[PDB]
This record gives sequence, structure tokens and C-alpha cells, in this order.
Amino acid sequence: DVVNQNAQALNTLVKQLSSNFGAISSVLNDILSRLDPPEAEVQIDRLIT
Amino acid sequence: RQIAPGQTGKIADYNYKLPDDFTGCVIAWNSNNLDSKVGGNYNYLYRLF
Repeated sequence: DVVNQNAQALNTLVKQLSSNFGAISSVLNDILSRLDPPEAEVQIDRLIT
Repeated sequence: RQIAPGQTGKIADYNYKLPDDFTGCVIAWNSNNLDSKVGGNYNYLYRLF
């Protein structure tokens, strides 16, 4: 009930890897390498948030 | 319509680009009545490549 819980907590952060968070997709550097610099500012703002 | 932070083209790739933190203004207006010539005024030149 400690250790697995922490793993689940870490697994929770694992599920925070591939979330859109209002952005187009969860992939960072492809959106950094496809769109406008202010568009990428908006997307990375959403992702960092 | 190319002078913008994040755009490219005849202006921002060749000779005149804005920085990413443009703390200025954009004002333009027509003065064709002092540059109109029938055969063409070719004293003013630009960059293509």
C-alpha cells in the first residue's frame, strides 16, 4: 500500500506523457518543426501548462 | 503581409526580417503619385535570391 501506490503515482505521471492538454498533439519537437513560431509558442504553452 | 514575427518570404528570408520581440509599429500608405512612370521607374531595386 506504500510501494505500489508510489508506482501508480509514477504511472500517473506516465499517463501525463502522451496527453494533448489542449494542444494539437502531445509530440513536442514535431510541432516545433512544423508550425509557426508563435503557433508553437501557443502549443508549447499549453503543454507546459 | 510578410512583415510579421514568424513569417518568411521575399522580405523576411532575404534582407529584412523582424526579431521575435518586435516592440514597434507597422504603418504603410500609398505614394504612387510620386513614383509613377509610364516606362517604369527602375532606379529602385530589390533582392530575389
